[PDB]
Amino acid sequence: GAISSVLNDILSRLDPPEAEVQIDRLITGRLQSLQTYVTQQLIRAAEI
Amino acid sequence: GAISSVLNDILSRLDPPEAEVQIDRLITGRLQSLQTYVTQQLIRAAEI
Amino acid sequence: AYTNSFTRGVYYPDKVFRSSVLHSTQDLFLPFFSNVTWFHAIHRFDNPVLPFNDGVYFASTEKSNIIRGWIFGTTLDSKTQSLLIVNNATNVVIKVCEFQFCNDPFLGVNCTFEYVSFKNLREFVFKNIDGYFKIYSKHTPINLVRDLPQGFSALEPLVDLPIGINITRFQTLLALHAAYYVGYLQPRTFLLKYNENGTITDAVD
Amino acid sequence: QVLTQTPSSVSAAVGGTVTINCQSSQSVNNNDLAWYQQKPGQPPKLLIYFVSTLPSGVSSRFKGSGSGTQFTLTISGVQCDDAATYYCQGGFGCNSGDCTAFGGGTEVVVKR
Amino acid sequence: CALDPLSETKCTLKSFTVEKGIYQTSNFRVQPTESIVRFPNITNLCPFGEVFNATRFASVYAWNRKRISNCVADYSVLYNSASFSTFKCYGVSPTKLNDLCFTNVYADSFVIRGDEVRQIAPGQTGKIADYNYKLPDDFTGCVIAWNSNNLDSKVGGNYNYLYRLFRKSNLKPFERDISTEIYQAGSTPCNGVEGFNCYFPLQSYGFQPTNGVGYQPYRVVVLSFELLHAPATVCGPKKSTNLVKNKCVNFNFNGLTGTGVLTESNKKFLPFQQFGRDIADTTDAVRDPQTLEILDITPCSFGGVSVITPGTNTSNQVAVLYQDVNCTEVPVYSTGSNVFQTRAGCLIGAEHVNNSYECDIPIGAGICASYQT
Amino acid sequence: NDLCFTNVYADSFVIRGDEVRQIAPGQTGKIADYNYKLPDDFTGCVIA
Amino acid sequence: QSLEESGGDLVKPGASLTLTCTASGFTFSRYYMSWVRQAPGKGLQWIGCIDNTIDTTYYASWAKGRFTISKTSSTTVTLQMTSLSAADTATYFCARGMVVVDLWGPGTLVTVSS
Ligand SMILES: *[C@@H]1O[C@H](CO)[C@@H](O)[C@H](O)[C@H]1NC(C)=O
Ligand SMILES: *[C@@H]1O[C@H](CO)[C@@H](O)[C@H](O)[C@H]1NC(C)=O
Ligand SMILES: *[C@@H]1O[C@H](CO)[C@@H](O)[C@H](O)[C@H]1NC(C)=O
Ligand SMILES: *[C@@H]1O[C@H](CO)[C@@H](O)[C@H](O)[C@H]1NC(C)=O
Ligand SMILES: *[C@@H]1O[C@H](CO)[C@@H](O)[C@H](O)[C@H]1NC(C)=O
Ligand SMILES: *[C@@H]1O[C@H](CO)[C@@H](O)[C@H](O)[C@H]1NC(C)=O
Ligand SMILES: *[C@@H]1O[C@H](CO)[C@@H](O)[C@H](O)[C@H]1NC(C)=O
Repeated sequence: GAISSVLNDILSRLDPPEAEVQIDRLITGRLQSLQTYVTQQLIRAAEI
Repeated sequence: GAISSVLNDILSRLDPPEAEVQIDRLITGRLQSLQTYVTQQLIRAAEI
Repeated sequence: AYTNSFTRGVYYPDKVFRSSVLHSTQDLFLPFFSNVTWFHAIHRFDNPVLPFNDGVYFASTEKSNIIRGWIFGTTLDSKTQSLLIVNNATNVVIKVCEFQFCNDPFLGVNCTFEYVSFKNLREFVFKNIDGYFKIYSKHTPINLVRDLPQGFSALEPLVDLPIGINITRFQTLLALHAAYYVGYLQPRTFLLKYNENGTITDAVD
Repeated sequence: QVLTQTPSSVSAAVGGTVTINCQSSQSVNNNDLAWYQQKPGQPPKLLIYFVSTLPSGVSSRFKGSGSGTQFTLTISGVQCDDAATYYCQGGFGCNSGDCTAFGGGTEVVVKR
Repeated sequence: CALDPLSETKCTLKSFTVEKGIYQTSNFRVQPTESIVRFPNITNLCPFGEVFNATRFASVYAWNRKRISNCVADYSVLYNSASFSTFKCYGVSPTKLNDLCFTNVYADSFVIRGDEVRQIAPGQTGKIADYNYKLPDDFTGCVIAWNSNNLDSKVGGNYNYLYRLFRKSNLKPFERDISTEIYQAGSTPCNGVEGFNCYFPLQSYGFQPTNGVGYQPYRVVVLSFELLHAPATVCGPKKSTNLVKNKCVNFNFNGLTGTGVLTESNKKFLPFQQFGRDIADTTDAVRDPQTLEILDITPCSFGGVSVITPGTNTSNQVAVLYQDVNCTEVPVYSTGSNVFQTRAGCLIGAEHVNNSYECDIPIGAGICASYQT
Repeated sequence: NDLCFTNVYADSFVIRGDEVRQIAPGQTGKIADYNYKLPDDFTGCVIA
Repeated sequence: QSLEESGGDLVKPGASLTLTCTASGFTFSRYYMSWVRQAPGKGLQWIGCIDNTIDTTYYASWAKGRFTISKTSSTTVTLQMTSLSAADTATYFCARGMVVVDLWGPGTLVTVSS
């Protein structure tokens, strides 16, 4: 849901407040992805 | 991302027009933390 | 001549009491085990001007209190407003007035703000953060005349006078009818160890 | 919203001091009263604004007093060239009593 | 759902029949008994009036700044007045500022023109926001702007206040630049006074009374506050009431604005330290401002509530269990004739039996309750 | 050198020295009103 | 810095008329403006005003819906009139400012007769 998937491209073309909000959306998404990764890894590591 | 990490400084000192969104951000964050805690605890309780 | 300041230079970051808590605080402190400039005042011997560099740790050990004041200014030569500190028996004097001083000003034996408040080692840390001039102190007794001994005594804040004037240079005042050490502060995270009484008995950088 | 110019007609001498009273039905908005001198056949020129503040480039003879509901103008003297109708321009907290209003005329005659 | 504990068990279980067992129905937290408010006692009247009512404030680039201390923080008197056209506090709300009270206040005033009021805000881009004054992206304070045509503006050009049209770089928040040094652009060849692509960075503002709203003198005072860790010196016009000890209460000690019970504190505070904290960074002590004493804020007693009943097929009689609460503070249940105390908590409705039987409804801490003659 | 445009129009003509101000946007005169009129939203550079 | 009005002529009652004041040396996007009328034997009264952001809303109470003000371009502002009557005869000056004014144009009279 952010403007772009590339952090540097968000840094450019954007004044710093909108940079904060869009990067916050991107961090929420990537942190959700990483939490899903570590949770699936915890479950798969319990299986292993 | 909330202006404060204590409920009282948010509920006081803010009017609902923006207190709603600040409190919602804090609720989302703390609910994510509690969900992480209970999922980790469920994995650990399966281990135990 | 240089010196090895072992552990001293650790002070309470904030007035929050913590009991039996290892609270790690990132703040402008004195790095542990760092070389320190040694200065002389006896015999002649005079005091030079040293930069501030985001805080200076001033540890002067005196018998008859030769140290008598501090100077903190970007010019400190009446060019612009500069912090002026004079420690006197009657009272403590803090001014901001512009004064012209010589290269070696000796003491006989516009103002914006104002304030009035070798067995001896008076430790001090002067720093400017958020436009706040913070002063700490410690008057622990020492019995080693050669150098500061190994150990740890924390520093308690005294005055938080908000000068509002940037400080980049630093000078010390003496008395003429006695060494003093000058360190520098740089951003380093620490891990303070609080005691049951509320004093920081130990710390690691 | 209508501002009353009491008296409607004022007569004064060259060396005689001039006073006038402009009353507002409602309180003005943050001292927004103005005054303009309307010579015949030509749009009025500014003489005093915000009750007492003097514009740049006008003679040092007009001084204003009063605030709120009642205001007054005082002129030290006349050089026979100030024979014009004065309009007290009453700024209002707008959307109440219209948005702004103009009063009646007050011309000054000099007897010679 | 709240007629009696059996009704609450029926509602939570979403069934008209309740099987034998112990079901958690709610949480019993002892509600506060009263309100206590304490802070420094009527130290002095604040000069906040002189901040706005002063004859003159400085320009935008060289903005003045006043510091508020030893004050009474009478805030809502400014909010109620209608003369303040713009009062959009971003970090806080101006109607609740009297409730809280802060460490220090910066009241810095600078007159910008009209629509440029929206230029000063957390995270804004413009001429003023970039070259004269930038507010931090995380700003907690008020912005008090109002029309100031009657004094600042004058006919023929009000050139007193100025601004930096050209700057080599952006602005760090709350930084004041008064260099006013000539700036060169392009090939930067103007090492002297005047040259091509070389002009004074300060062009005078123009205010005329015959100007529109968007280009009008709009005097701005932006108050700023900092979080409460150091002792607070500015606090609002609130009535102070006698504190209570060992009694649960809503407390407002220097703006803490939390609830709890205030036991006596055996911990010794060093004189400079004001507030206290736990191992997990929660308030566990406070120095009362009027009386310099320490009183541990242990939390108001709370715990789960479990209804211990046999099946409705057996009987409608229930015995509640206030977990982890000493039986003294329970009443703040109708069957108060028999009250039992145990490590699990206040077990109300059941009478202790010296004999021992096989466990039926596990209460906890090694005791089990059953329905028996 | 850091901005991009879809197209650029170069308009060349000859005027005398005091008529330069006429080519400046938001100006009046014989040249500006009868010879070469420029938009008030003009985005570009005038060279002489 | 000058203003000049145009559009004053004899027009029968009930017919629309267009007035226009033009700014010379400055654009009608920074300096406030107002529209005023002065009858030959009656006091001065204001009708409309608009500058910067949309400000056309402020109209005289007696003016009602038959009075509108709009700026066709940056330097010219036009005035539209409807339902002309014999009581609408006055001199039309293009004022410069809401509460405080600096200088106006000479003023074009608009007489209404049949
Ligand atoms: C700085 O202190 C270190 C301590 O190990 C020492 O080795 C070094 O020589 C000192 N710097 C000098 C003397 O310039
Ligand atoms: C705290 O200080 C007191 C008073 O000096 C002393 O008796 C005690 O030993 C100290 N330490 C602790 C852990 O209480
Ligand atoms: C009033 O304020 C002072 C401030 O030092 C406080 O110590 C004192 O207890 C208060 N006294 C009364 C009578 O309220
Ligand atoms: C300024 O003074 C007036 C005097 O009438 C007063 O009403 C007003 O509250 C004062 N303003 C402030 C900000 O204190
Ligand atoms: C329901 O309660 C009755 C009471 O007589 C009891 O005997 C019976 O066992 C209970 N039913 C079940 C299914 O446990
Ligand atoms: C209150 O009850 C608790 C258990 O809930 C117990 O530990 C404590 O000793 C009791 N207090 C007294 C004064 O008996
Ligand atoms: C149970 O035994 C205890 C311990 O001897 C005694 O205090 C109590 O009276 C007895 N009876 C009951 C009904 O608790």
